Amino acid sequence: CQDVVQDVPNVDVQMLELYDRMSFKDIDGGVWKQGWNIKYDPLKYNAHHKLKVFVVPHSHNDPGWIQTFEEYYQHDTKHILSNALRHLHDNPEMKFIWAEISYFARFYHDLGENKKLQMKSIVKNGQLEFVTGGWVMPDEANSHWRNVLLQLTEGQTWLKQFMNVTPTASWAIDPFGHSPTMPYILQKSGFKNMLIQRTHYSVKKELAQQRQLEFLWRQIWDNKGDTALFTHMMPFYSYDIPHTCGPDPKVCCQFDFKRMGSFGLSCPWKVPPRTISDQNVAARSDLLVDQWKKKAELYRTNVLLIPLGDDFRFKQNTEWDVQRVNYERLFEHINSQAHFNVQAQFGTLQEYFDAVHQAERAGQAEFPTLSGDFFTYADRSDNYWSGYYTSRPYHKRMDRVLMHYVRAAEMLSAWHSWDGMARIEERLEQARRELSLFQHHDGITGTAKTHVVVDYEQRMQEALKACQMVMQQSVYRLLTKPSIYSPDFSFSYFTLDDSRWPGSGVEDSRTTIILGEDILPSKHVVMHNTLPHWREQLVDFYVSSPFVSVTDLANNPVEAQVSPVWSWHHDTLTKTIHPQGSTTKYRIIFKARVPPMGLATYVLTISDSKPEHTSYASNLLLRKNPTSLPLGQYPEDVKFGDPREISLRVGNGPTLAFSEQGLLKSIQLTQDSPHVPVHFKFLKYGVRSHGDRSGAYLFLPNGPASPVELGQPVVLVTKGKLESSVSVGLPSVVHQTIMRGGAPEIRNLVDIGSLDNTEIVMRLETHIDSGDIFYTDLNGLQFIKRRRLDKLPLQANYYPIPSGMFIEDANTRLTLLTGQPLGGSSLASGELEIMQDRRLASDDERGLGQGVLDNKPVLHIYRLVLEKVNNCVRPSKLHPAGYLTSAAHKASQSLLDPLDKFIFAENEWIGAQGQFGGDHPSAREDLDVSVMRRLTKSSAKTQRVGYVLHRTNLMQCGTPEEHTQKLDVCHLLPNVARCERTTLTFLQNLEHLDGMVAPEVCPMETAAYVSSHS
Ligand SMILES: C[C@H]1N[C@H](CN[C@@H](CO)c2ccccc2)[C@@H](O)[C@H]1O
Ligand SMILES: *[C@@H]1O[C@H](CO)[C@@H](O)[C@H](O)[C@H]1NC(C)=O
Ligand SMILES: [Zn+2]
Repeated sequence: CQDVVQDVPNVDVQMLELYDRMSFKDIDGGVWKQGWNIKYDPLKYNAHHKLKVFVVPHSHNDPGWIQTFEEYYQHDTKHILSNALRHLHDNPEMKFIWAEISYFARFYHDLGENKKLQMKSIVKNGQLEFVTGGWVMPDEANSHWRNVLLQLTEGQTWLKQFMNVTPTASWAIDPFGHSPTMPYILQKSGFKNMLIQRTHYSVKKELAQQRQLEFLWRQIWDNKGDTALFTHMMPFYSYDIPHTCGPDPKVCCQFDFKRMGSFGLSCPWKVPPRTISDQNVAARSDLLVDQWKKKAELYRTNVLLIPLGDDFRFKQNTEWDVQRVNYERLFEHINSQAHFNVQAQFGTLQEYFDAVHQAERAGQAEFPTLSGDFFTYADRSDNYWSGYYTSRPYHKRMDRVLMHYVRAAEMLSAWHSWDGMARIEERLEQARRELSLFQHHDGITGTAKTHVVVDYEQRMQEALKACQMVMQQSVYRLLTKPSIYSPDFSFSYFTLDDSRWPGSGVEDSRTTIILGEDILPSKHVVMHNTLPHWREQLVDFYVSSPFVSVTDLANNPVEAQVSPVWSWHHDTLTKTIHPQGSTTKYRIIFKARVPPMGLATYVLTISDSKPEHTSYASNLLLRKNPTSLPLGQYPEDVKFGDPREISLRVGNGPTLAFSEQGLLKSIQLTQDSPHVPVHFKFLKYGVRSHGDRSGAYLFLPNGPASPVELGQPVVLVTKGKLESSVSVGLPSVVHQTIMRGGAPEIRNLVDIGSLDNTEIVMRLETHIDSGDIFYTDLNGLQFIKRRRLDKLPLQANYYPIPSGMFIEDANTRLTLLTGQPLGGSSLASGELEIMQDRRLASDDERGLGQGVLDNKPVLHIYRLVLEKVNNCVRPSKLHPAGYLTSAAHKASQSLLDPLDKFIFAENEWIGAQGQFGGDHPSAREDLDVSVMRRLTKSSAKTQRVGYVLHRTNLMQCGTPEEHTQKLDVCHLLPNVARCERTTLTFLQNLEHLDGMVAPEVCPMETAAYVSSHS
């Protein structure tokens, strides 16, 4: 295994180093506004060395943006695809590329058999070629790597089944900035080439000057280069026709034949296209070939890529004709005029890359190596696209909840083969497709119109209901004696209980377990653990009495804590934000212990008085002018007091001190250690009154943030043996710090209300001497080093925080893990900050046509980990990566993949069992089974089950941490007959495994295996 910590890779371009050296001046470069006047030697190309030009027709189809997916399919995409089939069938030399498989599958299934056969023929003969082949062209900033793989697999599995092809070239022309997580996943899924477009205009200028726009993109920790993927970066401002034929858009626009008038389009540079004739073909070819030779100067081979397309193009039959016939006249002239030394033709993306590598093998070019990312993107001036790292935060959090429910539903139902009548495959396919659709670059990014955001929410709600159904039918089958098991596949045997989604204060969705001497004395509950190691975690349920005790299924008592159910209200009469307690529902909390990828059953029983093994929390309400707070049967009366500083400690854990406003002030790790200053603060950013305005994509603050005026907020303190917390009602945010014995959990109920043109940020202030360095993650896969640059504006120093961020000095580290992707930065030494929500009245000129005024309450969750790191073996100063400690990685897993909770729905569960999975191996803490999925239906003689195994890399800081068991996924199901290593999409077998044993992977590696069973 390669050492991902101690060896700094040697690459030609390292993006953090490039950023430190570049000036980023925005000067007028001439007709190529952000470049320079390109010059070329006409003698470079000649009879023995011609320029080969591939014009590649394409149509960018967004799966929702200004219209919903179905509205665009009906108004535009079904006509584009129907006319592509007719035109390619009738014109054998015409070509076309297609990226979004969600639309293609929606079209194909509605076609008659004759047309399905015609479509398969133009794919088999190479005229219509699929690029990437994912369900969508995903966002690369907020998306989790697990969902980028899920949508890639959904589209490529459909393509293999119905079109018999698997793309090896990727096309990503519209995501707002680019992530190395893409070549990581693509290279492990059979790809050989990829293309990107939206990178900072200063970066395109710098790389073009050095002819470094084509490069071997490897991971930042990869010393050997085995992760490398050939990448082509487009050079200009847009992927549209005016910015794809060459450097001068006033010239290129004249070669977009849809812009002469009858289609309602024109050229903003004021010179229109003109129909090619025998009297003007020579002068038009002279202008076009000059643009092509200028573009060719920016690259190393004699093969040139010329995309020809735009949004929802190639719709009308007349449009197909106007572009094809005019280009065919240009090619016939150009290719017959020897003085140009050019051979031009329509081509596909794979054809371009195959010709580039033929040139490389002929020794005509060598390519540079590169590592790093391409965030944060700016397309012009100071217009940095960091706003979408936060826009529509409710749906960003919903993405992570659904991510976990799809994993748990596929894993729980994979253990058995299911009758078709159970509709398991049907519900899982719907769930995978709705979550895959939301990975689109106007979905999770929060950049679609209001009614489109509603469509994505409705689709994800249906996906959550599908997951719940599959999960609860699976738990009933896994924990019921086989000869008693009697399923009704439409029945609800268990209901899921989720404490953090939609969350307290967002939706009253949780069911109370109703017990009573005159109705039901007890209730079974079951916990599932999707991770491959034994896990303990506190769990809570709402119950109708405080006198409840817990037992495991051997009837052993389990220690429990009961607390009140508190809800916060904006009292429009007293003009205060304060908590009200329930006098009939209570929370019971206890530690559940669950096997690796397994289930554990517990029982809740009522008694007439306080049970021996259940304790009750105390509650203290701090505010001036208090009024009584009755709690029905709860045995401890609420106490009151004026605001004051307070300190709390649960278990042997850290001791936390809070200000009289209920915000963290310091953390003391041990009995003896110092009280380290760690302060939470809420602030607000505004919008500029003149110039460009912030919107769904852009963050254009009117200066540094100003503190939110807090007034004298109401603070609630609950102190218990197993769990304690401090909660405070601040303007727009109910802020809560929860302690269970380790790093605290932070929850913010954020309601920006009617505060227009405001962005609310949560900042941490410390005295850690971090200087200008901080770390953020990429897609929940890896941590990359960031350097704050004062030569760039505040918004350029904002980066995506898809799952975590940290700052450190020689001795101390502060890590903030998140349960949802948000935007953030470190704007000064010792600080971390992350945006909570943003409400904007204006549109930001990127096509959305509205502001963001549809905010709704959202419950954000986090873990805050303060640690000493002086003993950890860390990368050297020049290494571009960082790595988490064991405690920080487990804290991230507690947020993204918590235990699942099920409440038995009827009065008596006949045949109930106590545990499932006690014999599953408990794997080392850095290893995860990211995906477990049965790949065959019940009628297959040979069953197949696929697994994706990921190992992260944790710092060695002196903790022995030993004895774990080897995890061989191929022997998790009985009667294994074969074990194969496959691509990550499970579509190609790469290795037949000896002894049917699947080896574990190396740190930072991801592998896929399929076991076959007789
Ligand atoms: C974020 C947005 N980027 C693309 C914008 N496309 C351009 C035309 O090339 C456009 C289309 C419509 C209005 C303004 C600008 C869209 O595909 C969408 O995903
Ligand atoms: C699918 O493609 C393969 C390419 O290896 C070909 O050999 C096979 O016959 C194809 N099957 C069809 C035509 O469905
Ligand atoms: Zn788009």
